[PDB]
Amino acid sequence: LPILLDYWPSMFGMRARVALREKGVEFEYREEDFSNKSPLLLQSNPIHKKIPVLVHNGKPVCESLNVVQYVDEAWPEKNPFFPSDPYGRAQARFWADFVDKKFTDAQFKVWGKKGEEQEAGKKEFIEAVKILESELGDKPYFGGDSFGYVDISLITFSSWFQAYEKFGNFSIESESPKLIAWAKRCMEKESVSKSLPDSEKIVAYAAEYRKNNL
Amino acid sequence: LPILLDYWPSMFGMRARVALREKGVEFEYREEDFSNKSPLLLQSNPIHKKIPVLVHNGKPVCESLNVVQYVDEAWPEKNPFFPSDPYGRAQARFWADFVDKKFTDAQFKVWGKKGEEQEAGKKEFIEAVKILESELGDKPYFGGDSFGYVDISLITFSSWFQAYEKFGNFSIESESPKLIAWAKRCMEKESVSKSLPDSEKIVAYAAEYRKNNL
Amino acid sequence: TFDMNRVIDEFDEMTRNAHQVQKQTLKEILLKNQSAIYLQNCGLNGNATDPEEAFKSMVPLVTDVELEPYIKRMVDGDTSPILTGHPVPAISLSSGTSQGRPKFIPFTDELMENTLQLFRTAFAFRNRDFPIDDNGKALQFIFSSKQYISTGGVPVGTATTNVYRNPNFKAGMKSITSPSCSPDEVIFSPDVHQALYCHLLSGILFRDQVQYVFAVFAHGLVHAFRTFEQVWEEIVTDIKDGVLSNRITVPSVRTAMSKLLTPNPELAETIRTKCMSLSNWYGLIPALFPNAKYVYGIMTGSMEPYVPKLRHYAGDLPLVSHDYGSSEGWIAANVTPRLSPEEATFAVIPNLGYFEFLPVSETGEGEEKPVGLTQVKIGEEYEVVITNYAGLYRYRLGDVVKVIGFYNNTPQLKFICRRNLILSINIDKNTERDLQLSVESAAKRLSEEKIEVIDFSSYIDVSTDPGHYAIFWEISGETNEDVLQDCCNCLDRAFIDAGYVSSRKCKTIGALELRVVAKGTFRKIQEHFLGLGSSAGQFKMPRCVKPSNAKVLQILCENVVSSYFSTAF
Ligand SMILES: N[C@@H](CCC(=O)N[C@@H](CS)C(=O)NCC(=O)O)C(=O)O
Ligand SMILES: N[C@@H](CCC(=O)N[C@@H](CS)C(=O)NCC(=O)O)C(=O)O
Ligand SMILES: CC/C=C\C[C@H]1C(=O)CC[C@@H]1CC(=O)O
Ligand SMILES: CC[C@H](C)[C@H](N)C(=O)O
Ligand SMILES: [Mg+2]
Repeated sequence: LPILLDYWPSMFGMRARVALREKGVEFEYREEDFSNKSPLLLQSNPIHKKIPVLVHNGKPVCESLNVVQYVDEAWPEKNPFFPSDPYGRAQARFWADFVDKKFTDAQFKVWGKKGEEQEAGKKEFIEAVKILESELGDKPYFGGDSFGYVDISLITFSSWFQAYEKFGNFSIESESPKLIAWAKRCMEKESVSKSLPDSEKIVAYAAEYRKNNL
Repeated sequence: LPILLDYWPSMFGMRARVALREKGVEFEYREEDFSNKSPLLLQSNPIHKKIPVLVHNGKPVCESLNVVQYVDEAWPEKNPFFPSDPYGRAQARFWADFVDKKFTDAQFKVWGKKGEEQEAGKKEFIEAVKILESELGDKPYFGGDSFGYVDISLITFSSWFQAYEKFGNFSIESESPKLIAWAKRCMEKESVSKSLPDSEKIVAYAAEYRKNNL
Repeated sequence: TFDMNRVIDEFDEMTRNAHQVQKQTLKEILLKNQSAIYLQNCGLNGNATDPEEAFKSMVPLVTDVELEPYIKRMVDGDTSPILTGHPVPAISLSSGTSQGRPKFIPFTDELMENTLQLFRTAFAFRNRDFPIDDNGKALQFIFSSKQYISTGGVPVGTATTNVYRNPNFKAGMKSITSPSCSPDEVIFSPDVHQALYCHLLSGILFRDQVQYVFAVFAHGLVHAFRTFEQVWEEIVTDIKDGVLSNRITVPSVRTAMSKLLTPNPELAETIRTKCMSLSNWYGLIPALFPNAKYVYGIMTGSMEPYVPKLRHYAGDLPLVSHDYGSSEGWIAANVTPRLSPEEATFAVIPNLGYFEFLPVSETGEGEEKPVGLTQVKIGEEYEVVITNYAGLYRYRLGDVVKVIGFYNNTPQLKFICRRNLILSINIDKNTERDLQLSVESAAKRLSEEKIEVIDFSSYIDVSTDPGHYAIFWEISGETNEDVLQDCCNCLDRAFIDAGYVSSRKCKTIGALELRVVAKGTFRKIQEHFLGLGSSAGQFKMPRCVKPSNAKVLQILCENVVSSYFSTAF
């Protein structure tokens, strides 16, 4: 049986969880007090000490995009997140890489900081949700014709939408509607329906760390 | 013929170049005026506007890691980059992602900064250097039995070893003959023979980058 | 951090984990070294559910000649990852000769990891059997005094140089061995023979708290003790007035010793009164350190003739035998050190690498496939093949071992070998009769001074233009520059063939360089050789070294007491 080291508000861990549930695998989850990281976990990544971690056949699998790639490669017979063509794989990877740059930083900036930092982050995330809007264009799922790589990669950011909407007192829906819309669309997959914990709580985590750093 | 949207000093573009050449394809190298970016570039990757970007059959593949993977899959018939096993491809992936995140940022500090960032930058350079060397056990290449994905990811940095050699006021070889030398072995193959611009040119323009902004 | 009880229980756990550890060892080895070129030829990519089976079914067993080109490639100006991987920090040479030609093998920090753990392991077992004072010391006739760079600019050499110059050696060995008597400088002193005398001296200077005598060989101890019988008048005199003898002339060590010297009259009287008592040196080893409870050496194989004189030296002191293995791939640890020299059995450690044994039971030699570690039947003799991080994959070292027992879940190994005897025409000649001839004729100049030459080796450098052959000498004692210059010239004069003359007389190869080394260097060579993990067939040592020789290679340089090109020419 596969074992996953996961964090309840971890979009990254959620990347892993959504992926594994997505293909068709029964597995075990273990929550981490990052204050005291696990012996199996410290063993997995002694330095980063960062999740999500999937262990198969005695080998710890690390990094989010890496973990999802690991998901496709681990059981290559039933559900593929990638298209048949090489270029398609490249487009998806390009976009997921897009998900991890100014985007993670952007949300990180809106829920994370305030004032001078906050607006910069706000325009950055609105701009990002918009370019995202442009590449989406029409597709049910970006990774391909069906649920894909990227879908798993950035769907997970949707639960935090509540947090971003309230902390920056925004409403990302009117400027760019199809993103949030598609997000709860993807909520339908059994992959993210159970793996991801509730938004009020995540937002609450957002309330708590904001409470400490003022 | 494939169009490579590349930059003369950019390491990653060098990765793209070394990859296409290593496999066995004939492609066209395009330099760029960032001051005056080509219509092809601006259309190919409008938001980022960064290289590498390979246009193949009318399909553009940005990012060096993405492009090396692409060279690998579109054309995987002779000198395969990745190992056959998924966990192996995984190791190449994890390590390539590795040169590209912490290492890249730190060397960025070693040639582009001053004061504390410089000292911190050199330290991280050594600490990092031992780790990659440490995982190596004793492996001639990294990605596969011959030239590999992780190998492709870090080789272009061979050019930058001379710069780090003087500018970083360090010896990557006296403390770790292993890495730079690994690069020297990798300098016998034609791919790195002509891909990486002269060590001296890279170092001088690097100093120049230091001259242009304060 | 050192403890005996936990370290032994993890050993009991590990040894019991012999199959699991040997296979996992294979896994880390392959995974760490997936990229190796031989492997690409071999068709291996790792993982799979037949990794061990694929291991034994896809790649052929290598020999030193086949090894030599690639390793040669790693050392000669092309820093190149090969049959191992990353350019190795240092390189090794094994006993016998590769077609008579020199042999080059890889080194890595893992050698230190295994070395440290093995000495911790063994010291725990030995101190278990042989307890020592926390505040005492150890008489270690150890040396790693020569540092040099090979032609490619990559350091090439001995297990000892790397083991004692490694940044981790002092820290790693501080807790688990008794504090060295000798200053690290004397250990690394530019004059090893002067350092042997000094080592005897240092070794002799705090004996009240000594736990044991050390040399890696019974014959090593024999050298130190016969040498002891070769210099104590001088010793007492040097130490007595506080002024060291004129015999030692290197400044770092002399300055160091003079730091610890003063005139003290009485001690002479004492030392002098006791050592007279020995009826001719019967068991003086207990006498000089009255409280060591043992003598540490490798007293089997090529040393069986030497243990009695060591016993002759040791007297009634128990003889403890060293664990087996080298940087080439360590093999076994002596769980039972208190055993007699004639019965010494050492326990293999599982993660040092993955080994296989080739049987001899048909006639001589026979054709049976290599079989698993414990698969080896008790009482029969098997040659040893090893796969490790030492860069050596599935290689025939050609030496036979006998298994006599089992410790827990692991086998116990005994040796009766001498030399690994498969020899072919050597190229580092200058016919060996002529090399020996050269040493013999020239050394006569050194034979005028009441000292006979002991051992020697030679080298060829393709770096220098014109390249100069370098001959080295192990001798009985110190002498000035003029005679050795004559000796170099004499070695030149000695190789009588028409060829050596055409060249050197012409100019195409430079004047033979006599880099007179110091005594015990060959002794170190022997000491790392018999100790290597394989079998006792490891002593027909190489006469001349080309780019491909390494174990004599770190030893040749820093400690060149005298380095001179021929006055002639
Ligand atoms: N690139 C990583 C980053 C994951 C990450 O940021 N994890 C956070 C959870 S909030 C963490 O482990 N923090 C632990 C720490 O700061 O040491 C991934 O996506 O796997
Ligand atoms: N992580 C990216 C790096 C892309 C990147 O940041 N490129 C830089 C230089 S290599 C760039 O295009 N800068 C634009 C500029 O200098 O104006 C990759 O793997 O290619
Ligand atoms: C594990 C320590 C490394 C070398 C240990 C050496 C010594 O200095 C005593 C024995 C040993 C020689 C041998 O075991 O091959
Ligand atoms: C500690 C060093 C040991 C003895 C090694 N086998 C050598 O002689 O170089
Ligand atoms: Mg030696």
